[PDB]
Amino acid sequence: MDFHIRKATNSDAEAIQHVATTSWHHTYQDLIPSDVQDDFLKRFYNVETLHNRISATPFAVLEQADKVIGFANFIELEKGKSELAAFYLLPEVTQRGLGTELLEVGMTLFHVPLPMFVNVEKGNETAIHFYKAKGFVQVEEFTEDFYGYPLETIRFNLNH
Amino acid sequence: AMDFHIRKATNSDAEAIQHVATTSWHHTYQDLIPSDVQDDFLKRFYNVETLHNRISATPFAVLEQADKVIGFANFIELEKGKSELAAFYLLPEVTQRGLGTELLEVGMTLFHVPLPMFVNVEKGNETAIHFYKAKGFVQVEEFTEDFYGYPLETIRFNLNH
Repeated sequence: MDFHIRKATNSDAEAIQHVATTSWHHTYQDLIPSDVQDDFLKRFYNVETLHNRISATPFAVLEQADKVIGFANFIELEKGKSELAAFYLLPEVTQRGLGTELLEVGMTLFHVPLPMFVNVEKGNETAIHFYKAKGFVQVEEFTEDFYGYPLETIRFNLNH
Repeated sequence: AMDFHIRKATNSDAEAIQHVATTSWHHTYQDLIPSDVQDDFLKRFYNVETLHNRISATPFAVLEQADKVIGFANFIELEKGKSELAAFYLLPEVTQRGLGTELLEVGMTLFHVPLPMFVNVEKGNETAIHFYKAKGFVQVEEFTEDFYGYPLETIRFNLNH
């Protein structure tokens, strides 16, 4: 089936909320209590906050069958460096080369500078594998206090 | 008066943030806590490596003027759509100029920080207390912190407008 990657608009807020919520509930199921996940999702992925985020910094969406199935948020950090601030696919659309397209095409659309950094929860083996497969390399590792919970995080960069 | 910027912290800012925290601590806690004890806290939470991690993982804003970081704020999540101002420091030299108001308000914008936001303040820090009350913060709790065996009378405030 054909897919398209495109710049996001404010209208995409509900779809982005859904992708993030579905992905969180699936990936964090053994890593973070549900009530904490939902608190974060309600705080950062409510529609109002998403309008502000989408307006402030570049989001790309992956769409297929007229449905947004993935999204990426790129943020410029300082001269010549950027952060992959958010990157999610629905679990149903993984392992099909689409994450690679979202990343590479999103970076083109927004002329994203390299190095680009990403924080990844150390427990998300699927995400760790993906970033390593795309050529990301570890720079730092630390434990985040996330709602009072330890979240072990690996920070990677991509520079080619 | 001069131009100033409020912006997100970067890893490079770690040394300057350490300096602001250290200068502010030594000034405001001078009659309360010995400096060697203050310095142990600063070593634990404001060493450069820990700051790199905190800057990567959590909302950190800096106030910059004449090319120097002169203040910073760190905002952390609480449950139920609440926030905490986990750190809010200005150099003693840049207080009373309207700059803390900007750091707080613009810092909140940059990171989409929701109200209510809570902050803990030492009871005898008349300057900080006046600042929070002036911005419309309201006391909601009172407690004594054990700080390396020293009592620190603390007032907890929040802002919700």
